[PDB]
Amino acid sequence: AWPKVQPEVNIGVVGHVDFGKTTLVQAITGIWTSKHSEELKRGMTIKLGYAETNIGVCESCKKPEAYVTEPSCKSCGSDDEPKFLRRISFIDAPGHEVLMATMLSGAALMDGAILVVAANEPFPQPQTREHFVALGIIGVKNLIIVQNKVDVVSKEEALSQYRQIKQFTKGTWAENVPIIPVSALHKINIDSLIEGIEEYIKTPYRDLSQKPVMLVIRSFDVNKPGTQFNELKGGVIGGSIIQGLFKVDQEIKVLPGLRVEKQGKVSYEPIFTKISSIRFGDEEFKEAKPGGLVAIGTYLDPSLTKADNLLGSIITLADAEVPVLWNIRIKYNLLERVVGAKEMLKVDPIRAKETLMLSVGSSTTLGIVTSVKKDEIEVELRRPVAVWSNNIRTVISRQIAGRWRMIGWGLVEI
Ligand SMILES: Nc1nc2c(ncn2[C@@H]2O[C@H](COP(=O)(O)OP(=O)(O)CP(=O)(O)O)[C@@H](O)[C@H]2O)c(=O)[nH]1
Ligand SMILES: [Mg+2]
Ligand code: NA
Ligand code: NA
Repeated sequence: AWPKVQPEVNIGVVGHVDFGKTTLVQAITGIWTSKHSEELKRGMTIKLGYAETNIGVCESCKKPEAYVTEPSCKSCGSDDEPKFLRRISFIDAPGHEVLMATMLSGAALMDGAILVVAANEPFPQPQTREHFVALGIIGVKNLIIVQNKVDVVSKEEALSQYRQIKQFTKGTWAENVPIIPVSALHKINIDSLIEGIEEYIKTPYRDLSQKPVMLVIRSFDVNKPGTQFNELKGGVIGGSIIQGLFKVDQEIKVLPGLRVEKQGKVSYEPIFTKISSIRFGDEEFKEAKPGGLVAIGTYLDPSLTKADNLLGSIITLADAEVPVLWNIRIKYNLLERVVGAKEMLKVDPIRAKETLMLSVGSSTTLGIVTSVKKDEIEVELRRPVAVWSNNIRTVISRQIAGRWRMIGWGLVEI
């Protein structure tokens, strides 16, 4: 039989709106990531979606057909059980420009990524570029480019686009990134994509000597309505472990924590709690490691976790020393152009007193520029940000024409 383990690697699925990301994830895993009513109604990804699958290989069969997502080699004639390779999971990003920030949060959780371009659309589009550049900046460079919807066009049209993609990636970090043509909707050439995932998105080395840190993107509760108000199950916090590992019954804290109001005034206090359960999808475990999206059950009052209240938080061991900053210094670099914009546009230099948006881990925060130099800015934050390490990248956005657009990036200096 195949073992029941947690996913050991996270793969982002990103790209311009409507190019078929969620359908691609479904073609691979059998799962439709959209769980919210607004998503189903509007036919769009809004919150980060998630899906897992085992990956295995039929050792006596021919590739790529030998790659399977279930323990059966029948499809290639063998009666032998396929060799289990690993369990993987997908972080399904929204393509809509207005949801760029969400993509950025998701990118903090990715070990690698798939960029979806549509074969029946002109390359390249605004969020094709924006997501590409974001991936580069954040360091998600184990990339596969998927040419989706090939069922819609002839082979020569798809090839013409392929040439365009090669031209675009040339002279960049992605020059040798593979391009794999599929039909997500009708499930064509999906096995070449599995093969490509095994070849180009290896499970990263996980440094065990690192303190446990989890980035939070979800929070909620498994409390069915009508449940007795003093028999309620504790709050659940969802996210991804980016370093170290967590274990059931560990004492943890949520940083910055909860918003405290004294009269008018607003401060933040760390939320201390204990891990009551660890869950990956539908399976329970005794420990949680990087790779996958984990649901950490706690003893917290459900009202503290309801409706993704803790999005952007981090979780650490109770006694970890973690700076929670209302002011930050960033060693920065601006893009030449606002890549996410429909019309070509130059990036204006940072100006004192202007409001910027900062993506740090899974958090998104507005701040006012208090100092500008050539290589560094200092920012006064509207809400504090937990900074768990010395080498954390931030992505910098500016509001242009009422739209938050990525304009640069930097290192948060402590
Ligand atoms: N012909 C064809 N249509 C496809 C293919 N993949 C997806 N589509 C269609 O494109 C539309 C959008 O699919 P969806 O998977 O929601 O794309 P998405 O990129 O996740 C949308 P969002 O960016 O808002 O998250 C759907 O009508 C879907 O059936 C394909 O391989 N071929
Ligand atoms: Mg989608
Ligand atoms: Na599967
Ligand atoms: Na301050």
